[PDB]
Amino acid sequence: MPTLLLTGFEPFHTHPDNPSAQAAQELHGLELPGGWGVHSALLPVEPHAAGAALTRLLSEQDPGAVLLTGLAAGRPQVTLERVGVGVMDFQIPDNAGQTYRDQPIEPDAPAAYLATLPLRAILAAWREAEIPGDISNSAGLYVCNFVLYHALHWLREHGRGAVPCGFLHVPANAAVALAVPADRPPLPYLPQSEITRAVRVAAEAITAQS
Amino acid sequence: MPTLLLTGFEPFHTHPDNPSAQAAQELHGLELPGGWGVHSALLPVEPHAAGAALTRLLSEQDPGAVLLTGLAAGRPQVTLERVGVGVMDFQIPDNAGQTYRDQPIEPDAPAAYLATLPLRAILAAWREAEIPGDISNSAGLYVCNFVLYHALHWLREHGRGAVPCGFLHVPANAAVALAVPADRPPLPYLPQSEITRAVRVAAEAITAQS
Amino acid sequence: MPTLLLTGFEPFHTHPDNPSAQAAQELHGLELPGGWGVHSALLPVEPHAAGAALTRLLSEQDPGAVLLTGLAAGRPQVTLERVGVGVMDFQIPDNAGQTYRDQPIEPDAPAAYLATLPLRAILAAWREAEIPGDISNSAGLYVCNFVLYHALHWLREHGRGAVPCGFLHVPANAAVALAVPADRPPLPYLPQSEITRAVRVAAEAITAQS
Amino acid sequence: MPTLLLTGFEPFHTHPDNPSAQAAQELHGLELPGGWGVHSALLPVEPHAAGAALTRLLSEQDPGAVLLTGLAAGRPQVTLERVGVGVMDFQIPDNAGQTYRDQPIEPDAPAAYLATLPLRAILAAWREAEIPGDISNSAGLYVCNFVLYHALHWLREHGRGAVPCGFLHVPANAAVALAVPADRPPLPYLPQSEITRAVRVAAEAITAQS
Repeated sequence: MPTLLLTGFEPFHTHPDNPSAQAAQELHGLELPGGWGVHSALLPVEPHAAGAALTRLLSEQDPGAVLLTGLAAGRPQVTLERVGVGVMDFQIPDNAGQTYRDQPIEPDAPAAYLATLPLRAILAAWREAEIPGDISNSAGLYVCNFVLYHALHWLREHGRGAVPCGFLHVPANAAVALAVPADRPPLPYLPQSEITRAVRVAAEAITAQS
Repeated sequence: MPTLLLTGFEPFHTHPDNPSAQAAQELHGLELPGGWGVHSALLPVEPHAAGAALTRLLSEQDPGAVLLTGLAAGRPQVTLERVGVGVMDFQIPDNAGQTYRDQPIEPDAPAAYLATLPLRAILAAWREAEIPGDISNSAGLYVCNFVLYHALHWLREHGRGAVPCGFLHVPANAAVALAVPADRPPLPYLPQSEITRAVRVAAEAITAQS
Repeated sequence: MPTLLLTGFEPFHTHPDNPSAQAAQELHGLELPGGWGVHSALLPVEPHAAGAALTRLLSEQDPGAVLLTGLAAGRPQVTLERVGVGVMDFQIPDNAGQTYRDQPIEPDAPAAYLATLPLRAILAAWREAEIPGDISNSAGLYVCNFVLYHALHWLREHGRGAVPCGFLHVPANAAVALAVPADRPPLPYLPQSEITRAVRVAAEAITAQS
Repeated sequence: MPTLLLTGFEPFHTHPDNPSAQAAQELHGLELPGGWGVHSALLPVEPHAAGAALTRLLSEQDPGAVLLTGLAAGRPQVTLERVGVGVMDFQIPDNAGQTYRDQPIEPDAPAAYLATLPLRAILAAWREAEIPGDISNSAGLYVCNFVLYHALHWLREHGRGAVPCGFLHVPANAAVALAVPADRPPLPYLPQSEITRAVRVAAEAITAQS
């Protein structure tokens, strides 16, 4: 019965693909040690619909741990977000064409929530699997940071602050790098098999700790 | 009688110079339009002594606004920190040779404080002065972030949450860039005169807004 | 009578300004030690017209040294080009809207020409003036590299291979950095006064050596 | 009977591994469609021994095409070098602890040689295989560039200028990225399987064109 909720995002901006969606799709139903199972879902790149869908998932799936994933095109290695900040500030439109500027996510809620995943255990599991990675201390202020803040806040407000919950940003895959215009700098990337394996290793470390 | 407290840091790591120290030194005593005066101080690159020195400054000077500055070697343009995070995590030792790993700054305090400077007013004043700049959403977790969190927390706990307070990270100056080893990538830099002028423009925008 | 020919380029692409043009304009007529004078000219960002104009300048001005300058938006520090390659390969159109792909500049001419400026003397003069800088080993294959190859070839073919000749790429100035779209990474930049001073220091080192 | 000579380099600097060595080792003896076979060798990261070993290989194997490979720690994607420059200028010591400063490789030889591989055919084959990549216009001036210049010069001087010959720089693999010190910026990297596959695809495109 213990469920790890794994989310990814749909493609956005000029990206034809989203490696976080591909990773979540491949890992859905994965049996992890200790009776744990992965339940995957895809979130839209739009904060209002994504929050609504994530609230339903958190309520209906009642997960023992939450691993939110997303694309960070430009980063060379998988990273774990240390903190979700309660602000929406979009450098590019979301998939509804909307932008927010210095917008508080919630009136009268914390300025931030620290991720509650076992960060150092994941890093060590990654290194053990020969996967380079690190902790990131800003998730941006786009939809990825939004769902990290949204999940941590919902969990805390429903007395489930003990449920380990965090964010895993993944590099571009080959498809994302190949779609970059010729006049722009080339992107660091990883084969999707590498990205999916990093998300799997992280999922396995989370449930082993929990 | 209204005082803008302006701080910089001493040199650290392999840096022979700190442009934030040079800027604070040059701007000390600057008369600003609203009857405001700059009061400058230099902080050590060590969290305990820096916090102790900053508390004394906040207490003794009772400033109408607080502008903390520091070096961000590698950034190309002046930036304003949006958020101070209540964690110390040092990638390099401080000037006492100490490191911290995932250390909370304060038990039973907020995970973060948002800066209360007029961020968009400063950006606009910078642009008017032909200075490129932006908002940063992570100050790191070294001593610069520490004093941002510390100042915002002290102000809040002493009923002075309304005092605008934030952090301005500055690029390397020429001296910092010239000291980079020949095998390492070259640093973006600005002449100290450009750095100091950006700090001045920001201070002027802060007090104009009050 | 000894003349240092100093060239810059007009604005191109999305750049409103070109710091190499501003530097050449400010330094025109500068008297250097040993009877040397700077003669400046502005070249169009189009290889056919630029080569024609540079040939006329080389023929008519009969310079004792040639310092070609241009913008390298993205580089943090002034650099000296070590080599001009005999190929035109444009990642962006020139100012006539033209592109070239793997195009040899000259049939049956050298694959490249090494710059003949006193590279290490300039670097040392820069460091003496507290200016960070280095040698670059690719000028790109756009119009800047083209005029470097064109000048070195013309000089060699007219028995003037001994005339020191090279290329100085300069960072963005403030105007170039300010015009970058908000969704793109920020550019390293230098105040124009810093750029112009670096070109001046280089010009002074060249003629002092010659 | 037609032989593609494939070379890689031993580990150097602080790198525990060299993905170019791993790729050449795995691909040795590969049968290619046109009756072509890969012959692999590993070169030392030292110009004199590397040149001596490469001359012997060019002489003894008499290859129909030459693919030189090496590590470019920091680049995000495989690249093809357009040009080898006749200069040694080492930012780090070679494996004998030696450095060169502005050193011509050969007196009375061309300043550079353009690579004679079918560059656009390789790029297209890479893209078909979903591998991001590009042409590079500087190989550096370390030992990789040296062997590119050396091979192109030897071939030309022995009447074998028609033999397609060039350089393929590869990103860090996981092992190289994992060995980066914690205080330094993280490296873009690729799994060795991705690197080796890119080298294979390039070799296949070279021999398909002949």
